[PDB]
Amino acid sequence: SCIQFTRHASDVLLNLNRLRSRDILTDVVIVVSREQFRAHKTVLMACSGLFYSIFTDQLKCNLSVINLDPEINPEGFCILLDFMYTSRLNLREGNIMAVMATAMYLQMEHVVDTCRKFIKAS
Amino acid sequence: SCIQFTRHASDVLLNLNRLRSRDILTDVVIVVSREQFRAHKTVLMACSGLFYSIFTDQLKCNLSVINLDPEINPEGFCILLDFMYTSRLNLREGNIMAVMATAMYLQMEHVVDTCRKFIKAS
Amino acid sequence: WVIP
Amino acid sequence: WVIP
Ligand SMILES: O=C1Cc2cc(Nc3cc(Cl)ncc3Cl)ccc2N1
Ligand SMILES: O=C1Cc2cc(Nc3cc(Cl)ncc3Cl)ccc2N1
Ligand SMILES: [Cl-]
Ligand SMILES: [Cl-]
Repeated sequence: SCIQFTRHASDVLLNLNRLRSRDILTDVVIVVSREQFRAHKTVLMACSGLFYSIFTDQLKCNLSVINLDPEINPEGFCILLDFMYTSRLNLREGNIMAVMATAMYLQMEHVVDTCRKFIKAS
Repeated sequence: SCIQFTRHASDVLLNLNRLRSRDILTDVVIVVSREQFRAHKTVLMACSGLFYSIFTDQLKCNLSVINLDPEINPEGFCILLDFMYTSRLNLREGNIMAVMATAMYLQMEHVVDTCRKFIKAS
Repeated sequence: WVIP
Repeated sequence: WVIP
């Protein structure tokens, strides 16, 4: 018999993104080639099958630095990290291949699905 | 020119609640009288003006235990912690007064607003 | 607020 | 997915 506040989840994600922009309570650095991205482990796990697996591992859960596979493109990662914290995906002709490959590696099934749809259309 | 995934924020909150239920990456214990509640500091901050203030404080941000005011009712807190992680509020005739008082203390303005509306109706 |  |  609960009542529900429609905008609650969106408002929570918006505040988590504000904490990220101000580098508040970030507890991990994701290294992608020469580039570094600060984030919250819980948000990464909630969005990605790969980070979920990494941070539930009894040894990796305690790492402050995670290095991604050298094939991962920093821009594709940046676009996906922004999507994790906003629900908005900056999908463009020039980045779609790198975004799909990064989403497949990160195990972000809904992003992979829309990339496959957008590629098929063109 | 971004695209948006409508269910993303809700899916993120659902996974954060699953992490809470399994006690994964919880980094704080909230003590309310004899009762203890494990949670994620970032989620508490995203939902509550009080926790936002506590965990942005250069000294309190590092505490693993937070003790609430002894007037706070553990059931009212439990109902509000559930709302933080689900968007669902278990508001009942028998708990509305304790929920409103706890929401005022935690600075959860939308919960305070619905409690004032439900009380006014009766 | 809604009835979910 | 939608146009926001
Ligand atoms: O495409 C995706 C997105 C995703 C997210 C998560 N994260 C969780 C899943 C569960 Cl069941 N509980 C808690 C968490 Cl944080 C796992 C796999 C995938 N695949
Ligand atoms: O009723 C409420 C809910 C709430 C949440 C937060 N938390 C934040 C606010 C901002 Cl601007 N950036 C980041 C965070 Cl985590 C503060 C005050 C209140 N009042
Ligand atoms: Cl996804
Ligand atoms: Cl609220």
